[PDB]
Amino acid sequence: QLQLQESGPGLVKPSETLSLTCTVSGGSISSSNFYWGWIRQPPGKGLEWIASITYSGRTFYNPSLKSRVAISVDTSKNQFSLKLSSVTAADTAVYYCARTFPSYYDRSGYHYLNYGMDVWGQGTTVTVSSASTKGPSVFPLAPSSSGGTAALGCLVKDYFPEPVTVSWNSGALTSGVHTFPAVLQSSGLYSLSSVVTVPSSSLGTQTYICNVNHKPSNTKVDKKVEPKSC
Amino acid sequence: NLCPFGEVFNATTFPSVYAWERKRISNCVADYSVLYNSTSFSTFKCYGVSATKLNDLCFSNVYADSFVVKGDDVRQIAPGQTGVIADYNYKLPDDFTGCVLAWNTRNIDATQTGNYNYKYRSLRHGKLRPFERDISNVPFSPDGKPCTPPAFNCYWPLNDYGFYITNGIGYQPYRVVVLSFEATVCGPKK
Amino acid sequence: NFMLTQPHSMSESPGKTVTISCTRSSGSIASNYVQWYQQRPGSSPTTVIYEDNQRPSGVPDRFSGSIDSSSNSASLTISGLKTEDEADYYCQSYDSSSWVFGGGTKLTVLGQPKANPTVTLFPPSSEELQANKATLVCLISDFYPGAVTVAWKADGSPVKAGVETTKPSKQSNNKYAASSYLSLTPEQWKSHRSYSCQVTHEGSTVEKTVAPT
Ligand SMILES: *[C@@H]1O[C@H](CO)[C@@H](O[C@@H]2O[C@H](CO)[C@@H](O)[C@H](O)[C@H]2NC(C)=O)[C@H](O)[C@H]1NC(C)=O
Repeated sequence: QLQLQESGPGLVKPSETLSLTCTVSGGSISSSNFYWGWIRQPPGKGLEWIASITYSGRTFYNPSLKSRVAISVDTSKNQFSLKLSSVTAADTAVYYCARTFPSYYDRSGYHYLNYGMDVWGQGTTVTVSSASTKGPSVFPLAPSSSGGTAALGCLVKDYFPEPVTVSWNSGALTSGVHTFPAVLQSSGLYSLSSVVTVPSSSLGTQTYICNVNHKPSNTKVDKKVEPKSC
Repeated sequence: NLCPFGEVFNATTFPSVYAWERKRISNCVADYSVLYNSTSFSTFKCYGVSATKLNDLCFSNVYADSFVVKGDDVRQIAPGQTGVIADYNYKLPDDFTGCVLAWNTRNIDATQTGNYNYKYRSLRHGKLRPFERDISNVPFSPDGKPCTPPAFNCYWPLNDYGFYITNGIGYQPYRVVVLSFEATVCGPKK
Repeated sequence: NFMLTQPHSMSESPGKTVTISCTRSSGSIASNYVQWYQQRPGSSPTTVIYEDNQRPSGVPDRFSGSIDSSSNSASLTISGLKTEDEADYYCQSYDSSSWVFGGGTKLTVLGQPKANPTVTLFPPSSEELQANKATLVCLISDFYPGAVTVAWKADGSPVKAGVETTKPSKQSNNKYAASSYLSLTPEQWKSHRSYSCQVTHEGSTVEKTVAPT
């Protein structure tokens, strides 16, 4: 029940400094056995280790990133945090803050430390691009004639960068919800649509609201979806 | 006087992990060659403190903590692993300065016939805070739907290891000893 | 330092065991510990083997790890492989410079249903036409195998641009999902009676059609 949570900027502009922070929940960051570090995965490529730190201050870096990485601990706010400076366009990735297995001295005193990740985080998507953020344009996708159980939605037009998250009825509605991937358009921007297959018989009783949270523009939109007049 | 390590290690019945026991080790001198090169120890790992530099150190106390889990369940005695041996029975803390030891005891704690003495709580109400215990076998209702109204639902909290000399290593008894550290217990060569 | 060369893709039918052979290039294998992470699509990784062979809690029993030191290699082995395990898999080890991850083994199990899609086509709503845009939305869920061709119509004749189709992702019920978008003006939506989304999966076009008000 130690849980790791990433809080991140979404956009870092090119050859600036990525400002990342991992919020730790269910343990102490001042815990000497545990190393705490970051793993990235650029999209469609594989995983990669970046750095790790404990609150000895002892730090091991990837030496192909050691010129550009500083990783730092803030114990009063329970967090550890990553600076990645001098960013190329191929530093676009999903960054995973992570705890290691606990560091031990074995039979013969050989100190195994910082060696594989244990609790993973949720990720936050870091996008390196030159142009700036656009918040989405949320439109309801109303039902009509349904195939015995009706289906309704939220088109989330035109945003940069990913992710929007979309819940439904503020988290009440789980069953029938299937949120799709987002297209990469002709114009740099993204569009997804979230669907929920509802009951056919509830559309003048029951109140259906999608909840598009684009955190890279502070957009929540809690858009209501009601039917049509054919 | 002298510190009683062997008087936890070589004892001829251990506890279970539901009702594990502790023996305070105090005002004495503690030797660590006996712990370094005993090579029956199939898992022997020390967190924050080096086993080969325990000879050269002082501690306020040593607390021995001893039980039997099955041989699959031994790696649950680590800082920050979950599952019922960690969650409901012997939760090691994250800031544990100590050692975790185990050794294979299939020869001594497993009969052909069926050794059912050694036990494990698989079912509890909330998770267990570190260095805490529930010896009680008050029979575990499914969290609110109570037990003893007339035998409706309580799945009993303890289950038990049936240990056999004719299983593989997943279902084999491992005596597991934890020697937690914490200036009246020190070494030789120190 | 070293590399960890996984096979990029593997297949094995349900039930009978698979093995992912992650080979370390220079430096011998069991000097350092091997950990395996399962990543499913759209998901976090989860550690499933650690310290060459040991299992965390919640990881099924069939997930066994070993070290194969003849070809200097490291093996994740899954007996009884259910359709749960369609996932990426990554060995990771280290030396006295950094950690080297593996390249990903894309495990897929091949004896699974051939499902033609369930296509839900949406018209551009009134709240979008008054912003003076239109985007039809073709919503192609629950299919297998995971490629479709999504063609469009302008009454009876096709539409050759304005289409922004996705590339299919895997759903977490282990079938597939793709969307396709048809951005427009509001006049072009209103000046045909019928815009159709034709979704051809294994020669079985499932088509859907709308109309203006
Ligand atoms: C547990 O008991 C065994 C024997 O039953 C002890 O083993 C002996 O250890 C001494 C240590 O100097 C050796 O000289 C002997 O050769 C060992 N004998 C055998 C038969 O193994 C062992 O030390 C005891 N363990 C602890 C921790 O006290």
